[PDB]
Amino acid sequence: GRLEEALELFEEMKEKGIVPDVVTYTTLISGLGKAGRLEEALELFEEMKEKGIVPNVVTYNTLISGLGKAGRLEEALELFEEMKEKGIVPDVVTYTTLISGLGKAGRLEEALELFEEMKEKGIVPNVVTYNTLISGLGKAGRLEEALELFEEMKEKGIVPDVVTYTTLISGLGKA
Ligand SMILES: [Ca+2]
Repeated sequence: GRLEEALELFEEMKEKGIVPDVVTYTTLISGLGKAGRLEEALELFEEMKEKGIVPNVVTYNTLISGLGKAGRLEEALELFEEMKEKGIVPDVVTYTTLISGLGKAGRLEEALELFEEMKEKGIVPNVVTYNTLISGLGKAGRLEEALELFEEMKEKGIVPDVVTYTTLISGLGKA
């Protein structure tokens, strides 16, 4: 968490002409991320790309997660499509974040399309994903799809939790 010291060292090595690499950039972006200094993280990301250092799934996850937590879904989505253009395969954390973000933003139909997509690519959904979708579907009256998803997660052995049930029972209750 001694991030200000980390950044000084970063500059220093650059002044000395010791070339930073992906672990350097990732550690810093990741740190800046956790500290909520997202814009500085993104500036570093730009610079890294300008220098030809190739980012990887950890870098993208951090930024997408930070952007998602901040409601900045359009930029998150831009990064998501970029990492795919570069052959950097998204992971469960990536999808879970976006589906969350899109859910929170009530962009439910888009959340469901990402869900469809992640299964095509063989990324396995987990309880947070199913919860987000089932909650979103339930809040919107769409109870039969909610129940389809509920049945599906049980088939896959993704075990539902209290919020899952509470949502569906709520929906079935006042509907
Ligand atoms: Ca782009």
